[PDB]
Order: sequence, then structure tokens, then C-alpha cells
Amino acid sequence: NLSDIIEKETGKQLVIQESILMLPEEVEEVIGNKPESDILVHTAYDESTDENVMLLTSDAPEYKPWALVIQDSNGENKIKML
Amino acid sequence: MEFFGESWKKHLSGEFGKPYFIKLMGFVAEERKHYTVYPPPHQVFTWTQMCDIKDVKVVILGQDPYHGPNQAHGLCFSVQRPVPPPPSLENIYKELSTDIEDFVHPGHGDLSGWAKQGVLLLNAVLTVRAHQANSHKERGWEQFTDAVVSWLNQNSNGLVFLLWGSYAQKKGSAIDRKRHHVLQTAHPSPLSVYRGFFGCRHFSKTNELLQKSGKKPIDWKEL
Repeated sequence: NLSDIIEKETGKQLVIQESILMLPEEVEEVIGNKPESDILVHTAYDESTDENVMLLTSDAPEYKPWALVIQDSNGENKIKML
Repeated sequence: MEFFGESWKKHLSGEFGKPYFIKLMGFVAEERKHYTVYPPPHQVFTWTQMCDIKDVKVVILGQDPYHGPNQAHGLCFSVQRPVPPPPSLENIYKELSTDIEDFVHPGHGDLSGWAKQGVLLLNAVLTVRAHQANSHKERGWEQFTDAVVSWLNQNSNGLVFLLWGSYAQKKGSAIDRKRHHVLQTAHPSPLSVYRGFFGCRHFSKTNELLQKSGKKPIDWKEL
């Protein structure tokens, strides 16, 4: 599932609280690299680290991983393309 | 149609007999045997039971329901108690906290307090199968919600539409900006929150436009 994909890359088992669909250029402006398709921003919140962990995949129903974005308290995004 | 507000029903009834809708209901009913589907039957049209169609003053558009147990209950962004507020909602609360003076984080994420005041929290797709986001798209829901938006656009006046994110902004492309007030910015999701949502002050502005229109402002803290 997408959760174990997150646990795999972080070592922490996170619960997806929401999945927000966004358009490629909407994502480009944030990520810096323009995805080719609509991105589903699956977000879970790590209370432990106070970080917003977001697994970005393609739209349903394939959900091919595209990037893992980690945001810290000071509002800094840490992109990690897959 | 059961679990559907009568004043909304008296105006949207024409959609229930169209084939796209009959097929949609068939498909939904079908999945609810082999997939866990959110929200439960009595909460698919919760937005229709919260207030009269003629008392709608603000419209906030969402996407599909929360695909996890105990969350989705028929209102966009809202999660029923005791489910803690999801990332996006916490950012909306964060914005309201500096936008509206007497606002205080209600601890919970249940937005029924807003719904009762005339704030329509409408999702584009009204159901999802547990754990699969955007699973029930392209099944007819978007066309039905389009009709809802369309009716409000033509038969109401001076409503304030709050469109956050490109998806929502597209669904509201046809809204008459000369008849209604539209406010749009980035989505409250942590990914785009710093792209414009934080600092947008949409809640104070919404109340300004309302008062100017001669309607009672929304008491955002009433949650």
C-alpha cells in the first residue's frame, strides 16, 4: 500500500490523513520539477518529529510514486524524487 | 431520495431521473457490498440537512471524501469527533487564528457549526472506497455537483465562493463574478500552504462582503 511505501522510506509507520489532488503546474511551482500528470498529495503527520510527510503519486488508480516531500516546523520542504 | 434535505430536493429533483444518476446510484450501491465505502448512506448528503438551500451564503468546494474510518461524514474538510484535524484543516485553523480576532482552535475538526450558518461545504465527488483516494471519480458525482453549483450560480445572489487550489478553481470557472464574489488562492495542504493560503485572510474578507451585501457574517468560532 502507499503507507508501507512511506514506512519503507522513513522507517516510521505513518497514517495517511488526507490525499489532495493537484495539477501538474500547481505542483511544479512547489516542487521545481513539473510532473507530467495530476498529483495526489498523500499527507500524514509525524507528531514525533513534528513533520508533514507527503507521498506524491499519480492519479488513481495506478498511483505511481513520483516524490516524497518532508516539511519541518520552520516550513522547509525536503523533496526526494522516486 | 432518502437522507436528502427537502428544500434541496425540491430544487435538484430533476437530477435523480437522469440516466447518469441512475447509473451512479447503481455503481455506488454495487460497491457497498464488496468495498467499504465512505461516507455511510445517512451521511452522503449531510450538506443538504445542515441548512436550507435558500440560507446558503458561503460555498467552499472540496474534492472527494476522506478515505479512512471515522473521518468523512458528508462535509468537505470536516472530520467527525474524535478524529483529530487532518493537515489541511489544521492550516485552515491556523489561518483563521490570525485572521479572525475572536477565533479559538476548537480542539475538534467537525465543521457542522459552519454548515448550520449557511456555509456549504461541498465535495465534488461524494463517495470513496476506504483507502483509495479519488477512487469514485468519473462515476457521475462531478456532474451532479456541477448541477448543484450551477443552480446556486443562477438562482442565488451575492454568495461568496472560496476556491482553494486549481481543482476547486476549475470547478468554479463558470461562476458569475458579477453576481457572486469569488476568492481563490492555493490549497491549505502543507505542500501549497505557503504558496498563498497563509495570509489570504479569506474569512475576514468573506464577512466583509456579506455585511456589505446585507447578510449576517459567519461566526467562524462557532464550531
